[PDB]
Amino acid sequence: NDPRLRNPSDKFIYATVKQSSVDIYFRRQVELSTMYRHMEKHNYESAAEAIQAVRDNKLHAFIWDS
Amino acid sequence: RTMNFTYEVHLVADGKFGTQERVNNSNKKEWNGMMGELLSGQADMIVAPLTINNERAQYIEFSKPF
Amino acid sequence: DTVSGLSDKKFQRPQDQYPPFRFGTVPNGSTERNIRSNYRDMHTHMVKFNQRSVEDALTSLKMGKLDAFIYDAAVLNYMAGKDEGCKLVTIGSGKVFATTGYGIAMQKDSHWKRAIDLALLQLLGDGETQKLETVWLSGICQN
Ligand SMILES: *[C@@H]1O[C@H](CO)[C@@H](O[C@@H]2O[C@H](CO)[C@@H](O)[C@H](O)[C@H]2NC(C)=O)[C@H](O)[C@H]1NC(C)=O
Ligand SMILES: *[C@@H]1O[C@H](CO)[C@@H](O)[C@H](O)[C@H]1NC(C)=O
Ligand SMILES: *[C@@H]1O[C@H](CO)[C@@H](O)[C@H](O)[C@H]1NC(C)=O
Ligand SMILES: N[C@@H](CCC(=O)O)C(=O)O
Repeated sequence: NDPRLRNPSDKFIYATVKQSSVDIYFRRQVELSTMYRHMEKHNYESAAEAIQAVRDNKLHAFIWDS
Repeated sequence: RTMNFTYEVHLVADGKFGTQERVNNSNKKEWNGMMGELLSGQADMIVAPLTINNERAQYIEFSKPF
Repeated sequence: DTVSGLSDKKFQRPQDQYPPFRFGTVPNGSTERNIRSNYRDMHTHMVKFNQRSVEDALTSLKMGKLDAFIYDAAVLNYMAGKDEGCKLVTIGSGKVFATTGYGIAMQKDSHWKRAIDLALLQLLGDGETQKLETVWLSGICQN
């Protein structure tokens, strides 16, 4: 619910894993259409490579299971 | 051990959990990942961190959450 | 955080030290059957402190007649939330033991099961359950 995540921009980039539960969750939300629209540009193949990209300062925020 | 059955474990082909998506050169949506392999018949059971959600519960039967 | 664990030696061994630990639970429930089937010594000691009327157990804890109460996590979090003395669960997140959930009982092999399961999953997906949590199970000193 943070305004940065509600107002997508190049400043704060966020992504998930392609073809996962988070993709379905954001695609099925009418209120979060822009969320999925921004997400679609930067999804990752796997969780491990997404974590590696986040640690190496290539991706800002990574949404995944707790 | 508890249910008295033998098993053969294999990994998913494309490294994705699976969401139904429109198949190329067609208009219908088809499943992929472990979802697609379970529905098609290549796999008989998914033992993996698969998130329970409404979209998957329509085609797949979910056990009690572990 | 005097205990720090359900399987602690204080509970598994009531007579390990100090005079007997005064911990009990409301009988005829899932917790009592779980304790009976798992920890025989726990259950045999708990028979002495057969509490009732969880509000009364809470007030007995406040007065000092009891030092530990074993019960359901969903109701214990709410009871801690609306507490003037702000009683605390053993571990920061309570370290929920034997994690299960609240369900809608049905007759065996019924018809409504699939539709109600899908409807509940839809409600969880659309965030209505989170709204109900915020509007019904909020606490004062829970944050
Ligand atoms: C688990 O399954 C195996 C195989 O289905 C059972 O082994 C059979 O046991 C019966 C009698 O109990 C024998 O007549 C068969 O010849 C056995 N088959 C094999 C391949 O060993 C086993 O008994 C089952 N475990 C149980 C029922 O506890
Ligand atoms: C996939 O669909 C595109 C049309 O979007 C088509 O040009 C292409 O030939 C199709 N590929 C296959 C393998 O059918
Ligand atoms: C629990 O069950 C016992 C035996 O049936 C009964 O005596 C006792 O009153 C019950 N406790 C309740 C209902 O709180
Ligand atoms: N939810 C519990 C009630 C509380 C308890 O007795 O643990 C049950 O239905 O068994």
